[PDB]
Amino acid sequence: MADLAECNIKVMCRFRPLNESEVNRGDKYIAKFQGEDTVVIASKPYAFDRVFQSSTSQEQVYNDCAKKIVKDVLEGYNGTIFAYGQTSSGKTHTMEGKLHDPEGMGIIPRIVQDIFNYIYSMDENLEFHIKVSYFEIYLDKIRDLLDVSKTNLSVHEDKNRVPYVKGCTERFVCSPDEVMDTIDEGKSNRHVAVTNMNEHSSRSHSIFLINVKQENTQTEQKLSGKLYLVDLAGSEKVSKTGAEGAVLDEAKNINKSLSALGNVISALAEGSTYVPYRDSKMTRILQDSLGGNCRTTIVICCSPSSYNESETKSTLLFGQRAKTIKNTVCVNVELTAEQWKKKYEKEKE
Repeated sequence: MADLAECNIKVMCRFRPLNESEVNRGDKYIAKFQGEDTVVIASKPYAFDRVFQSSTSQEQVYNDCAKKIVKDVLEGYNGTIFAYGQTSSGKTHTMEGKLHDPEGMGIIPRIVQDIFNYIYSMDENLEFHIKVSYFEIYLDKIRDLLDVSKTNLSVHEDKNRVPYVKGCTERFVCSPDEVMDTIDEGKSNRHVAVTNMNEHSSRSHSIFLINVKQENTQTEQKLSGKLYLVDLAGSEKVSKTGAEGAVLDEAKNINKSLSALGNVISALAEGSTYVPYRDSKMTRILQDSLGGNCRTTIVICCSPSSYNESETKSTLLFGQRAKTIKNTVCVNVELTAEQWKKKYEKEKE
């Protein structure tokens, strides 16, 4: 529980609903509360130590988030970020956090620019080296397509107990434009596409690692570790089932990894005496990376729709899956005689 130590960042959740489109369709959404620290959620069990809503104001949450992940890189061994959401929230715009124009940019742009800012302000004595790698995982292949060849990643317990970039995909990258291209031009093309709003995200999650060092030649010979941003996607098999094969991996690989990951985060935070692994692909690769040996940030984004209520529930379900169903009743204590909200601001008496 420290900036340079294992920390859940109080499970940050940003569920920004989509207006205009939903309004035109006449679809309602579930959201009654403010967007700061602690908020009020429907009578069903909820747990958000730290949560933001439309009040996020973009810059207020992104600025804070970037600092939290950057700081663990400087002092903490590694920096890991988890992000779960659905195409409804907008994977490209919301979860990816890619702003078409700088101004309260999201997580991805901040990593590229915020970190680079330090690089530009680098000292002559200090030596900086930046390398990036991208990996893709599907149940059917189980191998990363980034290398252009079917291969499996391997981790060695001898020196760092961390996964090694197989295929030498960690090619040196210095310019920000070069890393930008890998994010969309190479990553998207290599990733398997499926008929859906989100070709890659809707069928599988995406994980990539960034190797950056702020080491100095004489004293800080070795400093910093790796930065990670994971896009968790794939709703429960419920509802849709005709897909069969398409839903098979979503209900199997994604579901299994999702549950195991929840166990890894929850069990470690609670202080469980058992070592995590569950023979899961995601748990094994991030066993030591997310084994409590470094600070991590949790990101939860989901847009609640009228008919997408189940997805909203799944948003909280992340860490709450087992504790979300108990004899617990939640009511709004701060209720007042004054009307909470109105259709139009204008009021006549």
